[PDB]
Amino acid sequence: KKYLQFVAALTDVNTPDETKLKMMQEVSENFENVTSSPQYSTFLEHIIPRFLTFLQDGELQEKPAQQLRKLVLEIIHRIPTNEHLRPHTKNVLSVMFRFLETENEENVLICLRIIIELHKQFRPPITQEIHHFLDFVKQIYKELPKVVNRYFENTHSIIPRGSLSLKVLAELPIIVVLMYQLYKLNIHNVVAEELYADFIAAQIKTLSFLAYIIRIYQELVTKYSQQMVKGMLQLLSNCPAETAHLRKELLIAAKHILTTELRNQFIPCMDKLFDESILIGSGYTARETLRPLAYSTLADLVHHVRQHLPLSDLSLAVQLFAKNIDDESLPSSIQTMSCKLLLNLVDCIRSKSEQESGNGRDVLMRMLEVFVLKFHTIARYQLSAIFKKCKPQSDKEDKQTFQVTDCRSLVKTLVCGVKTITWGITSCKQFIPNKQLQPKETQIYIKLVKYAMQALDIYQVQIAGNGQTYIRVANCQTVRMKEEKEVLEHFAGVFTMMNPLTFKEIFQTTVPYMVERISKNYALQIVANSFLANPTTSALFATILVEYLLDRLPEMGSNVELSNLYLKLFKLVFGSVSLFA
Amino acid sequence: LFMMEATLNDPQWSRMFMSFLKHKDARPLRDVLAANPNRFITLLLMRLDLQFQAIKIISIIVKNDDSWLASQHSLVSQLRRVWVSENFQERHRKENMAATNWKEPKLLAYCLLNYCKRNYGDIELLFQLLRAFTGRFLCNMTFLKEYMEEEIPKNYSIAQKRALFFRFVDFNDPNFGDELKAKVLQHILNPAFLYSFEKGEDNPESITSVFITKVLDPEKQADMLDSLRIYLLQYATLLVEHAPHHIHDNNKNRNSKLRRLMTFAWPCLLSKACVDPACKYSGHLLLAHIIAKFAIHKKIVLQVFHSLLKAHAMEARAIVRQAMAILTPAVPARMEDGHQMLTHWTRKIIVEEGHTVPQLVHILHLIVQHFKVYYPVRHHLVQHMVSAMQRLGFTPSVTIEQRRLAVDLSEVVIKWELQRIKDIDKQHTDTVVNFLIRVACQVNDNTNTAGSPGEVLSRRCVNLLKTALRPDMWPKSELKLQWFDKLLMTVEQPNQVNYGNICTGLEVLSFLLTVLQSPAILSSFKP
Repeated sequence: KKYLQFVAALTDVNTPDETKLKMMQEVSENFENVTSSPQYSTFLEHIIPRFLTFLQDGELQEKPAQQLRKLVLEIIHRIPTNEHLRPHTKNVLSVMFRFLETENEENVLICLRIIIELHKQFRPPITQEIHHFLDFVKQIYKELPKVVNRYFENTHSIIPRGSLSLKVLAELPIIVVLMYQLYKLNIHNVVAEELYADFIAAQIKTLSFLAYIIRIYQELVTKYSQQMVKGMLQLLSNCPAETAHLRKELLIAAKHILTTELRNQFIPCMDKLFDESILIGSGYTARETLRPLAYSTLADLVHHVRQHLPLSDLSLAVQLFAKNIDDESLPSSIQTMSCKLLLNLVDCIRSKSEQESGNGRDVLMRMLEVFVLKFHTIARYQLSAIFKKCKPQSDKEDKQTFQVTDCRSLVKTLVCGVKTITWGITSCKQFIPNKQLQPKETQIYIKLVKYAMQALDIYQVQIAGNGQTYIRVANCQTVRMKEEKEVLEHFAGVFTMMNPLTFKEIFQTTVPYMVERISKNYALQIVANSFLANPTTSALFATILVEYLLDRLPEMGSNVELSNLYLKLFKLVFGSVSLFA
Repeated sequence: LFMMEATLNDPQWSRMFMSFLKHKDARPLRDVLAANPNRFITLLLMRLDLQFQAIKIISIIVKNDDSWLASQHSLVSQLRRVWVSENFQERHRKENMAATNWKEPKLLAYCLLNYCKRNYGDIELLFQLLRAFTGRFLCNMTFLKEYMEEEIPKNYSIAQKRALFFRFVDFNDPNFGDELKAKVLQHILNPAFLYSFEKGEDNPESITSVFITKVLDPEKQADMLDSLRIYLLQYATLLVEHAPHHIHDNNKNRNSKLRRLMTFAWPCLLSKACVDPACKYSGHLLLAHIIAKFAIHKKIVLQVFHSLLKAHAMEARAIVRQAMAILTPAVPARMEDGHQMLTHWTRKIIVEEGHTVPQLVHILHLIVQHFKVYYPVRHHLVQHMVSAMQRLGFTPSVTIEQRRLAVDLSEVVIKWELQRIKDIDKQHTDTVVNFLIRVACQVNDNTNTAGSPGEVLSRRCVNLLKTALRPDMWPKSELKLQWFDKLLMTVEQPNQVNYGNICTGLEVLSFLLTVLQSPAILSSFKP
């Protein structure tokens, strides 16, 4: 019935307003109702002449032209098959070329949508008309400068559609030389700059253009246009902050460009690399939820290119990063990535300290300060957060488990970074090997050990087979799955390498807290074992421990816990004496 | 001997004096300083380090005393002065690579908080936000944030909530003298509402004042609101939600159609303006909350529903999901005479999606999936979602969204059939079962051979299949002979012999149980 119903309703101009909408409803019903093979192709063969005669007439308008374009968009939505796709191609590419880059309606948008949905069939012989479309693309891209240069202070959605259409139409077919012409267009790209909303629309047109220029992350091309990409990066900083989705897509396109070696080496020499995590790569005052992606991109960039940055660049980079390392609103994953970046950059700063009279000691100490501050903050808050929900004597809990794991990895990354930093300040600024630390960094290290002996307590929480967290026992004499053994071994290594008579003061001041935490956390006993096993540091630590325990001997008769702790400590002391007689 | 500027500027003697005053037996040393607060005034102004030294000593004194607060008005008159001074902010922000005096802000904020917690100074308490969320943050955030989050909404407004809110509103005048935009004016909305909610579970004049004082686009100047708009919308939402109910709201909201909340939210979220998704969707949520409790207007609820459905394009997930959770049960209850009407409007907006807008379709599918309980009476609308799931599962769902959404949408119809039988299009249900059979044994290959997630969802899909056969929908299920053959015959090709066949074996075992219930399948085991 659909056939004879849609055919009998044939009406050109006798009823322009509502008859076309009724036929649109009828064809929508036809599309929602299944059609058989005998009622499949003839429908389209009849629709095509109808679409032709309806587009022949009626080229901010709200006239029957609108419902005509809507009927066309529905015929597009059909997507029945491909056999009858040839004349529709001609009609579409004929209606595409005219009345573009002007105050035209969305007719061209649905036109590019059907063009995209059309080339999926891989039609060889239609490459000539799409080649003419690419010639029109050449025209409009070269015309863009004049367009923005004619509209001054005294729509705009066609370029993104055309760009994404050309992208999806150049990705599927055989690789041809037309992409090199599109590259030459990227050389002629526009780089200069409610009507302000239209200018921002032009900015996002340029952003979509760049998104198409992402091809720089593909087969190599002759890149002799650094000035154009620099101007585009400037426009990016000039882009609006209210649009979150477009800014996110732009940051993605940027990080994709920065994901190749031949493009990274040209970034640091641009504006002295001052355009880092300062409020350029993120919304100025609108939104900062996409901050993780920008921070990860910047971290990867600075990591790949750290070997070519002077003192000022790395100093201000650390200044900008230490600010976000402490941000509680960011997920702990970003904090771990920033700690990794800092501990990987510490070695580069140390190696570069030979130049420009050094000046690295100050920055290294100032970032060791933020490292110990993060240690203290996590030992103060993360430990409490987990202890306030432990199930003694054993969904949001699934995510709390992942958070606990992120904290368990954060403590390890912090320990490793602190070790690498201790290796740093003791090997730069002339320089004298094993220089005695000054009182400032000595007290900083005292507080560092005092706060890290607590952060290491995160390894006393376990995950059960039902999802609920479980608090570990006080003492079980196990291996702890080997996860934390290396962590506290590196924690001890941090101190095994420093000056002997500074170790002496640090541990003479912190030995009571050490035994206290060991009694409250038996896993820390290996720290003393590592101190006693490392040469050049076992004698001092053993002497301090015995001098502290000889006065606390009567305390072994009161309770059994501290008595056993002191017994194990004396056993370790005797083992060390046997090893370092 | 230590307070001599010549010796007080030296780092060595200054550190020595700090360590001495920090000692436990420094009681008499602290008293001689508490007896002369004017001394610090001469230091709290190249000799700029004396400011930091004085701020450090004051912090030690405050920490060791905890009561020398009411006698230091003349001191805080200069301590707060440097806190709010733009010179301090700039000097400490511009260059902070390796600059000394790094802990000055933390101690300054600490002593300011210690002073303001003994006497309730509104201007000082609100100016404290200069480093609570905005400004500079190096260990300075949490110490004050946790206080304002837990201690403030515990005993602060136990007696004068209304007067305190009026003072915080009158703060606009002194605030505009030094801070004109969200950077402070937006943060002041948090300290008040933690208590407003803690005690929201009493202040009528404040409800009337907030509406008229903060007229739509306050001061008739929309250009200055960037983030304050979102927090004001959240204020209005949680206000119409908990603290003032109809009893207190209807008194002044009778003029909703006027400059009141309704016009404060509707024109911005309706028009294409306010491209910022946050403010637009927060206004949508405010309208949803208003509709949920009162304001039964001339069918504008359907307009809001449509604007929400068509607008959740890319990243509106959280806010639109909350707005639907708050509004989805409101429209049908208050549209009894238009149940069929709203359902047909939903169908319309669904069929007008011929572009298929993959992300929009996924968002709509998730929306209709969350509310399983509100579409049992519209079985007519199952064909569209079933046909959409069929094509969703066929796409290369390397991403997490498509096929997981498809399998949970299949679980949706499973539960629908469960509640229908134990209080449907037969061919489409058979196709749904065949799809659950196919997708269940197809996701096993999406993940690598081993050492990766993706198997728990396959197991839960197998459980869904096991459970879907207990209802009386099993008799017409079709055997996927060709799919099973192709997948398990892969073993003939030693490449790609992953456990996918093992899940296919478990599914063949489930169908073996089915034939154990109905031996008719014996004739269908030929393949």
